[PDB]
Amino acid sequence: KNKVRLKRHARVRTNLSPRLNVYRSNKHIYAQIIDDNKGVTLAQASSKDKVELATKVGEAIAKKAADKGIKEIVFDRGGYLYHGRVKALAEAARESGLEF
Amino acid sequence: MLLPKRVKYRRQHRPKTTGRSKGGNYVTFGEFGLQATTTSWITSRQIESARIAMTRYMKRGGKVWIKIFPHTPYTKKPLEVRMGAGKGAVEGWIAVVKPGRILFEVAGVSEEVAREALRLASHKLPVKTKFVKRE
Amino acid sequence: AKLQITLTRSVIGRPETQRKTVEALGLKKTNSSVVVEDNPAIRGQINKVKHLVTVE
Amino acid sequence: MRVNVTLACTECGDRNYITTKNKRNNPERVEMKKFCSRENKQTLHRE
Amino acid sequence: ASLKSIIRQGKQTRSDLKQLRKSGKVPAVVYGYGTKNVSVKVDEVEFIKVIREVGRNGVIELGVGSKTIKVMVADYQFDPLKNQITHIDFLAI
Amino acid sequence: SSTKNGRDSESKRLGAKRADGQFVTGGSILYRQRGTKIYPGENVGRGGDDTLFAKIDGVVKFERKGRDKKQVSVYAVA
RNA sequence: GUGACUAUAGCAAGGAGGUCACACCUGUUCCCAUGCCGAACACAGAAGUUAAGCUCCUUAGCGUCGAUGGUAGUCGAACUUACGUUCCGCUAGAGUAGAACGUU
RNA sequence: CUGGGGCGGUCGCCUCCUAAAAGGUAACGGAGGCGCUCAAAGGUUCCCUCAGAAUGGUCAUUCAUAGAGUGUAA
RNA sequence: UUAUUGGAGGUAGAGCACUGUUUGGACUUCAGACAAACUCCGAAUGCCAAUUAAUUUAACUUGGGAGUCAGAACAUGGGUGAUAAGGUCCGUGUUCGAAAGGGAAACAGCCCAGACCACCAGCUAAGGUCCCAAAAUAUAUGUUAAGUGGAAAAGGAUGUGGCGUUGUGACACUGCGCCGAAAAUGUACCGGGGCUAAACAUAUUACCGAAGCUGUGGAUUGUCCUUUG
Repeated sequence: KNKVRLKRHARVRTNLSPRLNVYRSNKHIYAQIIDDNKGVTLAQASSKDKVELATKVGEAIAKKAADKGIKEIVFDRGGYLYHGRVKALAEAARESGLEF
Repeated sequence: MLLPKRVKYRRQHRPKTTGRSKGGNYVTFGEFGLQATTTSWITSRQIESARIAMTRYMKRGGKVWIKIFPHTPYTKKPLEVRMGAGKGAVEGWIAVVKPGRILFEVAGVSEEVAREALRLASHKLPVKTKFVKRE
Repeated sequence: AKLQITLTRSVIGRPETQRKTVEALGLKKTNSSVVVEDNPAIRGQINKVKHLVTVE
Repeated sequence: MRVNVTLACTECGDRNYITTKNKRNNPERVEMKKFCSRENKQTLHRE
Repeated sequence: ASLKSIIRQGKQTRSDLKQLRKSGKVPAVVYGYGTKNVSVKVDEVEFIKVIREVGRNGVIELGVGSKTIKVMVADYQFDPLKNQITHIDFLAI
Repeated sequence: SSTKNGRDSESKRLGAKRADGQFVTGGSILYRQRGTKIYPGENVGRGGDDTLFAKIDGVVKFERKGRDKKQVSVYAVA
């Protein structure tokens, strides 16, 4: 799937992009806000730090960004579908204070 | 006599006759051959005459390869007409031969029968030639 | 100011860019002679028109 | 074959947005949602 | 077999090569382990009567560094309209 | 023996319109093309009709996109 | 994970490496799902397995990179009709590299 | 218009070639088309990947950088 | 204009990786070819810039007044024609047009060279140096016997020289010659006489040769102010 999840992500990322990029797994979710003109990361969030934990990771990434002084973002669904887990990952950062 | 079976374009600009030969300069299919030493257009009708001479001389014993093929159709206009009013009708098919190309190759024959056959061929082709043997 | 360059052939019947080069060297008439400090870029002008000049 | 139709705001203001339709494949009085700029609003158009 | 070849040095202009070819010399190039691309000249007949002796895929001692290195003949160009070899490739080992 | 040929079309002035290293304005056309022989880089708009134009005022630069595809970007001067 | 680079970055082959991650695998309860099928997308997951996917290594068969030297081709002269000098400099083919580097 | 004129052909627009690697470039030079068509064949968000060669009895599998398709010529 | 750099682009060439044409083998495949409308490739040049350095004299805008819209030859890249035409139609440069002077015998377009005027001055360019006709019967070395030089092919051939490989003969390049070579007023395809060097090829020496350049005088415009000269 990742050999084709990556293809849908490269399809996504032709118009879009700082990034708030994601990565699902069988049990974990790897969120991270990344610059896209230096390759630099700005914040961090993982699952080992299925929707309760999606809200957990969303809150974590949002409060880390709040410590890091950045508000307005662009959300990359990374080629996954915007639904359920990634749905909640988007609706946690808005509810933690952020711009989508 | 010889001609391609399909051509995409009946009418073509005529090939460059000035320069040297780019490919087919070394005996490949056989032992002996006739190398060209002068540029011209060889028509299918005279390619065939040279082949007939070479074939009948060897008793139809040895093997021959006609290394050149006429791909290019030259046109001509009718008897007594003025210039213009379109390009003419296909007269025949020609190959362009430049200094160094190997017109015919033979094998299955000693040097002397092959030499006389190739000599008797070179008199029906509008170019000068010489006798060549594989390296 | 090395490179004493003299115009020794005419420019009648020479291409026009060549006529431009020799005038940009400052050679007015035939047998005229300009002194010009040897550059790496003034030398490239006396190769466009090597046949019509004499250098020394 | 194609008619050269003329749309006309249902409510207010009329006869803008010329287009063309296909009569045999649309033998009906077509309808659109266009910007009636007279009354500065999205509104229906006919004909 | 034994061959002596002296280096050609400088930029080989057009006239220079056309002088070496209307004299009886064949330009050559050498390379392989330890050779390091000495552009050389060889006798246009001596090479014939050495390679026709040692055969096509033989072994040849040349004037490489004024010493022998057991060279090969990778490729060779051949102006056929005069039957004259035009360039040789000596692949060392 | 008349002929059924001869007619052609008006040639449409097509291709590069600025130079690699040149200062361009905010809406200048950088290249004209059918299809995409050169894709739009950064701050380059790939307008309709497939023409490539600049957006900001800057210096133009033809780069490549890996192998077999090249792009045009525009930069800020100084 | 995630970016940058012209595959010297790929293919193809042999070889090991496990639930710590990544996987496949349990199933349709749940949100959602096929113009039929939880095959897919997605949801609830603990078994079980290193076979496959896959990270890591060997390989120069296939692709890709590719000199030095020579040749063709011409820019400009200069004789005359195809050469001669100057100068740039091909493709092809071999010497070769090469099983990638790499930012956060 | 016209390799005298008449007869024949043509006349506006598009895509190639000639055209000489910027653009431009003629002939009664070599090839084709146009005088429309879509209310979804437009917009937008998502999802997917073709042609063909074989193994079988529309299907399935594999091989496959594109040889498909792109309303309509190139 | 040139040097340095960056660039776009698909011509020459080349190649068969795609579309087509094709030759010989073996049962898709190995070798070999072809292309204006074929491209895995790909120049030299030309073009665009830097707001990139050294020389040089333009560039542009605004206005007044125009003529031009029958072009030609040669060199090179092509189409058409028949790789005919002093043909025709395009790109590229030059000369004529609107250009006199020297050479090509004479000869708008070929080569040299751009006339302000005068001189019974000098140096040279193309081209030349036995006489017509100014200047070498020059110097060194070789070739050619046909008057080749001073017109023409396939093809032929113990012409003659050079170098080369061969076991006295044979061949591979080769330079120069021979035959093929018949037309209409009068030799009549060196301008003529004549030429065996006064031909050819190569290599240093001289000299001749223009209205070019220089020398001397003069006439006009200009621009620096050496220094209103």
